[PDB]
Amino acid sequence: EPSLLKKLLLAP
Amino acid sequence: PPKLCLVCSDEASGCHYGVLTCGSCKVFFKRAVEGQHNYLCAGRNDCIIDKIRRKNCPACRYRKCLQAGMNLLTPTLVSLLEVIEPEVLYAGYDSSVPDSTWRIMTTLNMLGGRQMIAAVKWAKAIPGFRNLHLDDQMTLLQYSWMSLMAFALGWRSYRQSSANLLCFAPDLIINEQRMTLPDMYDQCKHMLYVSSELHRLQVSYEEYLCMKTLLLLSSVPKDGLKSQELFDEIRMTYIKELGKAIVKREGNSSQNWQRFYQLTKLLDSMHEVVENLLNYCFQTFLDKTMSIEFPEMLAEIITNQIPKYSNGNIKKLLFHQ
Amino acid sequence: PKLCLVCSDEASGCHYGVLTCGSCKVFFKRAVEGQHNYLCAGRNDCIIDKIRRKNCPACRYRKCLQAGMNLQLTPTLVSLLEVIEPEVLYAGYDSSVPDSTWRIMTTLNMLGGRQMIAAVKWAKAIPGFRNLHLDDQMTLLQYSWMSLMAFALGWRSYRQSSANLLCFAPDLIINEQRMTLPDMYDQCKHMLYVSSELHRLQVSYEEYLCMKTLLLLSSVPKDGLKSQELFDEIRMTYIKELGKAIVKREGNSSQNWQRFYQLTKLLDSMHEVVENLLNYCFQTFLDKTMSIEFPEMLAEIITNQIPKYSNGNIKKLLFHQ
DNA sequence: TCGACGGACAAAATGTTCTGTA
DNA sequence: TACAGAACATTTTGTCCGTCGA
Ligand SMILES: C[C@@H]1C[C@H]2[C@@H]3C[C@H](F)C4=CC(=O)C=C[C@]4(C)[C@@]3(F)[C@@H](O)C[C@]2(C)[C@@]1(OC(=O)c1ccco1)C(=O)SCF
Ligand SMILES: C[C@@H]1C[C@H]2[C@@H]3C[C@H](F)C4=CC(=O)C=C[C@]4(C)[C@@]3(F)[C@@H](O)C[C@]2(C)[C@@]1(OC(=O)c1ccco1)C(=O)SCF
Ligand SMILES: [Zn+2]
Ligand SMILES: [Zn+2]
Ligand SMILES: [Zn+2]
Ligand SMILES: [Zn+2]
Repeated sequence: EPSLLKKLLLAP
Repeated sequence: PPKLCLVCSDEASGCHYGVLTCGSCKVFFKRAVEGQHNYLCAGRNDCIIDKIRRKNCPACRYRKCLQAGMNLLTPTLVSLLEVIEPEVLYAGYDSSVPDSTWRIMTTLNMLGGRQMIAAVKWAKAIPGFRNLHLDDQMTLLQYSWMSLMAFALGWRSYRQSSANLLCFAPDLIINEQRMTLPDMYDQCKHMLYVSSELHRLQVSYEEYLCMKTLLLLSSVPKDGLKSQELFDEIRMTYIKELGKAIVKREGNSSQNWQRFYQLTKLLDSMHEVVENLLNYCFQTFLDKTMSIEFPEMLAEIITNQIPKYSNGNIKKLLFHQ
Repeated sequence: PKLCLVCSDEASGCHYGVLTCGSCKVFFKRAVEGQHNYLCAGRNDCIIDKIRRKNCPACRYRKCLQAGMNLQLTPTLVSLLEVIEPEVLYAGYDSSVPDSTWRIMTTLNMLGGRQMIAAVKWAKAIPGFRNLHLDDQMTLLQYSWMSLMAFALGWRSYRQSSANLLCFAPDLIINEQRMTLPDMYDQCKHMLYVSSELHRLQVSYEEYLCMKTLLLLSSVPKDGLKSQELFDEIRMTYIKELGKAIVKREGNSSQNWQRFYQLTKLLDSMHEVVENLLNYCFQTFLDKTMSIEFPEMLAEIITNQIPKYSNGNIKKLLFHQ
């Protein structure tokens, strides 16, 4: 956890 | 002082077909109209029509004829959408090897996974998107991913040929003979609706980029989003921006409203396209006996989406009712 | 089938180190010998295909270098269907007075009633149909009337022109421009599907004659017909007859096979095209606000039909699934 | 023998001038 | 004076078919 989408979303 | 052709900007001869055009654009128009010509654009429906490049795109020259009205630095929101538009990916397909239904679908699922990794980057670059809540940002990408990828597939397939073919990647194009075999006839009919509609409508690059952004803002949760008021403002910003693209495309055509009707009617029909594509996707994913592979990126989305479409936890946003 | 590595046209040889066709060979030789400071109206990535290779000489020359260039009466069953084919009826429309949404829809209803007069007579003359019981005859025409008229409309439009038209009568053709207005938009999308597929498939007249017959035999009662055993031999015979027409086209067993698949998929998709044309016909018939007039011939069928769709009393036949 | 040059011819696409008519 | 279609014309592309080299 979390999803790879969540991980990729907050990754600046 | 030299009066210029409103089509190619070459010394005009007079007021030909209502517009102050030069002798050459005047005869080009009369030929293209009565020659009932089917001109296909090699670019993205917005080639520069000037004295040197008027011979280049006749599809665009006939559009700049109609946008003039013939008959018998400061970056704009859409200029940003162009700049953030993702680079086209390769399937890495071994085309010099025998093909399979499983092999093509697995390859395509893997390509769609890379496309999602790109569409998330593209999404963050949309002014306003990173301004919504994270649970909304994820929901928008989860709801509109097939919509995004199929709309982009339609553009890639539109651009690649006038023939019915699905240009998934430069190295994975499925020709009409292959898409009509029973193994993939029905799935290809939905993906082909997009490229044929973009074709019919002569959708310009500006109109396309705006519609693609609106596809990201086309579906919301049944009980709304967390930053719903901001979402509505952003959605309405890009509808105003699509209208600006239609004004640029039509120019003096008078059919700006009619154009908007058709493009928004297409934006609406994308829900039906996606609903069909998703049904094959979920069905295949859950079918263990098929044993087709799906990437970790997509399989997480699909698994966290299947019990949401069935539970009516989606509010499909439509322009037309 | 060697492909030109520049425009994908059938290659003629290995010209200037690259497998290219005749045209790209001489274009390349000209683009280096001539000073040719070619300009791109697009974004320097225009698609170079056989039809659009003339378009961007800058991208074509760019692509050339990127590739590597450098220096007995016996009547047939089908011929009976051809002879029994009814002659095209005129709408009785007057282009003289202005166009109207009421005038168009109502004139088409009157034309459809007159066309239903010939639809019944044409059915009587079908080898085998005259053998069926009177209520199976009257019911088969009731279940599949919209199927016949829409398929014949699709056929008339396909034969009329390569353009997106709807050819209801020789004196009443609704061009693309007119059917994209909201009053006609959604319903015309379904009427146009038929001609869209007839063009795509290049359907022959003998293929059309068998297909139109298979459409009259495409919808039976959910509790079966009275002359059901007889019905199954007639239907089977016309399926075989369709295959005879497909053979008269190419002759390659796999080509012939996929052609049958595609044509049967078309006959199948017709149930969905009828489904959507009935929905708008029933909405305009039951709406007192509408005022669109239906002739006594068509109104009689519509009154009988609406409670049959509400009671699921129909067993739509499908070649696939 | 085979296959690719390139000129000669040809076709297609585009442009200019001429002439009829308000 | 003007603009529209025709007449003439130019430019750009594409085909045929020898000749000739490996
Ligand atoms: C019908 C589904 C939908 C397919 C996806 C459509 C999407 F537009 C897309 C575009 C691409 O450029 C690459 C991949 C996807 C994301 C997609 F094509 C693939 O995942 C495969 C999907 C799910 C789908 O495709 C087919 O049947 C299909 C396409 C060509 C032949 O068969 C599948 O369900 S395959 C198993 F999921
Ligand atoms: C949607 C309905 C269906 C239309 C008929 C379809 C049929 F195939 C047909 C073919 C013809 O060659 C001539 C007439 C009919 C029988 C038909 F076109 C008409 O009567 C009109 C029908 C009922 C229909 O069409 C339209 O929406 C329509 C056609 C043009 C614009 O809208 C109507 O319901 S008209 C409302 F009465
Ligand atoms: Zn001009
Ligand atoms: Zn163009
Ligand atoms: Zn070529
Ligand atoms: Zn170009």
